[PDB]
Amino acid sequence: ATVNQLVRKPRNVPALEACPQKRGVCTRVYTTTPKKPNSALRKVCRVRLTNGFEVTSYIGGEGHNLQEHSVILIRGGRVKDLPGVRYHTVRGALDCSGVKDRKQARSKYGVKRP
Amino acid sequence: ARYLGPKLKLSRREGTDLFLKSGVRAIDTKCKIEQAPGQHGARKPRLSDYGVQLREKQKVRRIYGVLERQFRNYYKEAARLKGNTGENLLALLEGRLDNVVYRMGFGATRAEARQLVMVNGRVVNIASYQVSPNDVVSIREKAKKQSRVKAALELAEQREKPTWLEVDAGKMEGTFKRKPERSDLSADINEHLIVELYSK
Amino acid sequence: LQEKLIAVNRVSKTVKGGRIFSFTALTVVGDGNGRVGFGYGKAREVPAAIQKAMEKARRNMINVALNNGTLQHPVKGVHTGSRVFMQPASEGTGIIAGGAMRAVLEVAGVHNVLAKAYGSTNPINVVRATIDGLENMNSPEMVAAKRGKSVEEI
Amino acid sequence: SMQDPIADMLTRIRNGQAANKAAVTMPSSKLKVAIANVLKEEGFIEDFKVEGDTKPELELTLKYFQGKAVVESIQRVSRPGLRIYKRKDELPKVMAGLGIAVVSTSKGVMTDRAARQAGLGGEIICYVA
Amino acid sequence: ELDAKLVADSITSQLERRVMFRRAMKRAVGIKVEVSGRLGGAEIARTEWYREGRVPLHTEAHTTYGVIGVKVWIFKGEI
RNA sequence: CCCGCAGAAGAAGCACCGGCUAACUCCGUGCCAGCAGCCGCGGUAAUACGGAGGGUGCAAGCGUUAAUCGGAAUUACUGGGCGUAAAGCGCACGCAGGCGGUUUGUUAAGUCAGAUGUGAAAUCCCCGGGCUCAACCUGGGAACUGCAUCUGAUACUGGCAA
RNA sequence: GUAAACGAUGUCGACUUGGAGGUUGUGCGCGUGGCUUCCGGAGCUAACGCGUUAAGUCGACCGCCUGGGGAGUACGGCCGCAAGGUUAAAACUCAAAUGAAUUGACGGGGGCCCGCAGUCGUCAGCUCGUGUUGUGAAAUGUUGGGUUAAGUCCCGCAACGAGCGCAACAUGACGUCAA
Ligand SMILES: CN(C)[C@@H]1C(O)=C(C(N)=O)C(=O)[C@@]2(O)C(O)=C3C(=O)c4c(O)cccc4[C@@](C)(O)[C@H]3C[C@@H]12
Ligand SMILES: [K+]
Ligand SMILES: [K+]
Ligand SMILES: [K+]
Ligand SMILES: [K+]
Ligand SMILES: [K+]
Ligand SMILES: [K+]
Ligand SMILES: [K+]
Ligand SMILES: [Mg+2]
Ligand SMILES: [Mg+2]
Ligand SMILES: [Mg+2]
Ligand SMILES: [Mg+2]
Ligand SMILES: [Mg+2]
Ligand SMILES: [Mg+2]
Ligand SMILES: [Mg+2]
Ligand SMILES: [Mg+2]
Ligand SMILES: [Mg+2]
Ligand SMILES: [Mg+2]
Ligand SMILES: [Mg+2]
Ligand SMILES: [Mg+2]
Ligand SMILES: [Mg+2]
Ligand SMILES: [Mg+2]
Ligand SMILES: [Mg+2]
Ligand SMILES: [Mg+2]
Ligand SMILES: [Mg+2]
Ligand SMILES: [Mg+2]
Ligand SMILES: [Mg+2]
Ligand SMILES: [Mg+2]
Ligand SMILES: [Mg+2]
Ligand SMILES: [Mg+2]
Ligand SMILES: [Mg+2]
Ligand SMILES: [Mg+2]
Ligand SMILES: [Mg+2]
Ligand SMILES: [Mg+2]
Ligand SMILES: [Mg+2]
Ligand SMILES: [Mg+2]
Repeated sequence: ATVNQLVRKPRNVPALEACPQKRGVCTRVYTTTPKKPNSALRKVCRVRLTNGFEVTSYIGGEGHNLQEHSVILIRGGRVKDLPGVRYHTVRGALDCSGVKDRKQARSKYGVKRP
Repeated sequence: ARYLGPKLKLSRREGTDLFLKSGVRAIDTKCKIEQAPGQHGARKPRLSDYGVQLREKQKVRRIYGVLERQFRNYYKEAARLKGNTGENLLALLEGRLDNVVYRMGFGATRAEARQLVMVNGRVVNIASYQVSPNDVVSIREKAKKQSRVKAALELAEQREKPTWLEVDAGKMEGTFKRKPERSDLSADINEHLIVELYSK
Repeated sequence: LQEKLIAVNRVSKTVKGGRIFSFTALTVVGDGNGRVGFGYGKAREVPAAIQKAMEKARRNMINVALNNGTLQHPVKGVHTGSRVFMQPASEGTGIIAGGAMRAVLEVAGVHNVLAKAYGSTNPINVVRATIDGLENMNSPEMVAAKRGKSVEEI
Repeated sequence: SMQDPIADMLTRIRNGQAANKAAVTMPSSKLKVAIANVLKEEGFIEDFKVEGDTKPELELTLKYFQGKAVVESIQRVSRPGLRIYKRKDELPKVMAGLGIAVVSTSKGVMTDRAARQAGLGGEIICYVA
Repeated sequence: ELDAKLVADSITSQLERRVMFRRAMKRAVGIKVEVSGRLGGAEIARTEWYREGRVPLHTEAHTTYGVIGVKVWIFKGEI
């Protein structure tokens, strides 16, 4: 572009609303299949946030305690093999329990020190 | 805020004597200086360019017991100061007072010397104090009945005592006369690797 | 001569039976005093490829007119998609360059330099760009010579 | 149309050197002669001469050292589409001082070194090395 | 060091003593040497070989990972 | 802040260890359970999942998430492109606009030089000083790249005249 | 009012080795203009290629691009009798999409040959060293003119040699099918 042209004319987590976490209520809790090449029953949940956005959130770790009308804290973080799953649930915050019988990376799964 | 762990492993991981032991007996008799620590110790893979730069930085740190936050602040100071950054960095570490208590021979180790923690006749209990040219460093009178300081000086009397300082007997004092040049220190530290690592 | 291995890459050609894997090795050699060459070797095994690269590097060395282990002036080098910039630096700066440029500059005997690789950072072309940059760098004497002046006049 | 005679002069030199021409000729002007004088005095060209009166032609004798052309690079800086002026303190160094910048000052066309010693800024005509 | 049986035994016993198979094979190397099996304790078993000079043919290490076969050909002149 | 008392006594965790990236083994599981920043890992010998042993990095913190700049020359003024990768209007005429061959004179708008005024203090930076050190506090300087005015220069650009 | 409206190459000007044509003027076989086609040098280019009709070296001004999709779509405006054109987004979704070139394989592509037309197959192949070419994957050698049952042999050739096969004295090359 020429100088004269430039003179004339110069040169993933939206539901958080630039907050580190948002609280929400589980409107559905289910499993879903990952895309190829993966195979599992991945534990997700639809969540209506305190700002009115409804989003799918991932429930990480081995075994969870969430129903419909469970109150959870979500954070950012997509799940690569579930298209349109852009958030993770924080384990050991609010209703969502710590992962049972974890001993490594305990602080990532809300598990108090044995 | 202190490494209070097994000390020989550091020299083993670095694969060189870091002068971290008292010297009641030989380093070879104490540990395997050839071998890196742990179950996979006799193994020695290729180390990356990053890995080399890291191990040089961790060498210069682990001698003095300076943790990363404080070491980073020395780098920043060395880069700020006029002239050669790598030389400025070593000069700053050599300028520390807690080297001096050990180096003059009052502690058997720097860890001991640090447990024991006067400059220009004023008490200073700070390991990180930068001692200046023409400053007299010295010991108190109240703790000259400790057997530690007696033993430590006999350990110190077998080493090559430093060649820009003046340790004395009895009243137990010495002048930081000048800052050391790079010629004074070991041609073994490749301090350009530390400069490069923090430039990254 | 100091010798440095910059990159090893597994390459492949297809045949009736399947794939034939082989290795390539990019190396630089230098005297640490303004002499540097690169070599590129290919073989079915990694150590053979490196040996071929090092032999090539030793015979294809060029001379660089250094100044105190830094450059004479800012230089640009280009090869294929790789465009490199290198600038003289003060003592104690070190080699502020990426790995491919760093290996070249180190064996050449450049201790102090500020560099940046633009465009493709493909090692094979970055090394050629770097050596291209160094070999066309002018000293004050040759500038004085070509212009028909004294060095103090330059 | 022809809108930068100085860029044209620089290009004639650049292309002449690349083609191993002994000399290059062009339509003369007072500013071209002033620049040619600087190139001669700094030893980039061997000689120049103006011939004519109504339509004067400037001839520049190019110089080669060891086969290679002596003008290794020559680039227009200030140009009709974007004029470039520098104060005395901000005068450019070409090739860390080994090249020249030609500067039009209120005391005539001269090198950056001569401008800096005279305490003058001006228009940066071109870089030569 | 030359006798084909001793060199075959030298390879197999070295593979039992955790010598890298290419080191044993290249040291053995008219000669050809093939070694085939779970080499380096690979899950995929592979064959490898090295020749030097002429081997005109027309003219077992009991490791932890399982059986690794070794074969040696030496052409030490005609007749 | 100092002196005295008692006794190692009252005081170490967090993340990570497939590559990128510093750090590897065994056991459990068997495309499941699960991991994942990106590529990917898991279908019976998994350094990638979970535990353990060992190790690496940080340390009264350590991780995670959010957010900004960087790397990104990936909006390119410095500093990029457009035959085929994204990119030349289907072609032309043409107002505004941008640009303008060559000589002399003049002007002094641009430009350049100097001076003066201003550009709060703090902050940043430099040399010092003070708290045992540090953070922090602080003396003087430098800087504030700017703006305005006045006095000059006249090569180049512009205006005017020929 | 749109086309692969294409040279997929904006307009104007200057400069920078050659060769062979076409077409159309003009001066004395030899010049000198205009337009145009093919090859190629430096240089340029990711490569393919471009190469004085530049994609080279520069200057002036304009138009346009900013991952693949969603989409040249929606909404709004303007234009149109209509068909529609023109201006022109977003949410959302993926970690690619793409260009050129390389080795194979494949073609209801071409040429030239062969066979009663464990395995492929006793098919005549398969490779390496060094050198050279290419930024590189790679290439060359091994292709080509002949000839042979045969990479058999001869002759040429940026290749020079060598190995395993062929042959010679049943013999199954490197490999393929997780057979
Ligand atoms: C704010 N600004 C003026 C925006 C703009 O710059 C536009 C552009 N093409 O550049 C619009 O189209 C913009 O002006 C514009 O018109 C927009 C829209 O029409 C819509 C509609 O109609 C429906 C959903 C979303 C949009 C939207 C987000 O694309 C709007 C963006 C507008
Ligand atoms: K999978
Ligand atoms: K630009
Ligand atoms: K004027
Ligand atoms: K090519
Ligand atoms: K236009
Ligand atoms: K998108
Ligand atoms: K070859
Ligand atoms: Mg702290
Ligand atoms: Mg080459
Ligand atoms: Mg790129
Ligand atoms: Mg590692
Ligand atoms: Mg297992
Ligand atoms: Mg971020
Ligand atoms: Mg940027
Ligand atoms: Mg681009
Ligand atoms: Mg296309
Ligand atoms: Mg296109
Ligand atoms: Mg067009
Ligand atoms: Mg027009
Ligand atoms: Mg003009
Ligand atoms: Mg003025
Ligand atoms: Mg201020
Ligand atoms: Mg004028
Ligand atoms: Mg169209
Ligand atoms: Mg047409
Ligand atoms: Mg056509
Ligand atoms: Mg088009
Ligand atoms: Mg026509
Ligand atoms: Mg051509
Ligand atoms: Mg439409
Ligand atoms: Mg419309
Ligand atoms: Mg073949
Ligand atoms: Mg043969
Ligand atoms: Mg031949
Ligand atoms: Mg036979």
